[PDB]
Amino acid sequence: SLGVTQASAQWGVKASFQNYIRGSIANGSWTLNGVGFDNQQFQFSGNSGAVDAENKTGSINFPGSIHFTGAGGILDMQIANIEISFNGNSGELIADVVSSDMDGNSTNYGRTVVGTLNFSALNVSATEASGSASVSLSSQAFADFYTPGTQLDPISFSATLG
Amino acid sequence: SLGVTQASAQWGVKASFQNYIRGSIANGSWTLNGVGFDNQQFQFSGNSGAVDAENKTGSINFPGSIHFTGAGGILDMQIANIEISFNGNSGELIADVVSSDMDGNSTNYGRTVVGTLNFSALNVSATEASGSASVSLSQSGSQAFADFYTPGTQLDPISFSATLG
Repeated sequence: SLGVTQASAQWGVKASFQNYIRGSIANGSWTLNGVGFDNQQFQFSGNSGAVDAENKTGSINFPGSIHFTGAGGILDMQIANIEISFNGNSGELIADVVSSDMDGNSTNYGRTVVGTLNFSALNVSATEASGSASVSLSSQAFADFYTPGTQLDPISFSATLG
Repeated sequence: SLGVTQASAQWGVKASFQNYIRGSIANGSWTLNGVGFDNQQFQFSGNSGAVDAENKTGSINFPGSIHFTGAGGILDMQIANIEISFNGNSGELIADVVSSDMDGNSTNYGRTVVGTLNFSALNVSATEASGSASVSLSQSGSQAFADFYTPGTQLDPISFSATLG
């Protein structure tokens, strides 16, 4: 039986963090009202909004609510009455936000910008409007060596006009 | 300005909830005592252990500790004094573990088997022992992470090299 003179070892962390991040959403609870889910995306239907075709600006509003409680109780958030606001190829996703805190207290923030929109596609005619975007949470590159990278959160819409 | 006759939208939502949690890890805090970090991996250093080169069994000891606290203090975990044991192509990753639950309660699990090891490379001679293994969460390891992840969950892989005397 031989003694160890010198030894080294190497062990990562980003896969455990990924497990924690994915686990928190997957083991969580959802309550949906007036909203669907398909193709890994929540699904909205509306009949409301205004679109400026000249400046290519508009707002499309949708009824319906989503209430999420993360695994354990860590994140607890309701999002309702989403609005997609666009001005050219940039925009905002706005909604009624309610969130609960450490010890069960629920705070209503009213209309809140959920996130900012980067449009890869945006079309507006006299009869239709549509777009495709990424939702960015409104630099953490220093954490890239131990934190898994962010995931694209897609958003898209089509509207008939009148 | 034209009215909206009807409209549809699609929105992932789940990615943004994951990105929110990712932001709390990124804004967390690390305390490293006698452990380095490079190539996205914690770096352990030791001068302690024993290896039976005939039977290819061994135990390699490493001092030092790692402590993480996510922003908000909900994720809170400390691992110290890790030990890699092997027998054949199998083995155990052992460590002193302290962890918090969701409610801020700290629990000292003491010295426990964090995961079982399955070696993809394990070379042993009279002068050196080295190896690389995947890490599967044990049952006692699963309790020590406040039952976040089911037993058998894959952690990051681990590798080591040791000179013998």
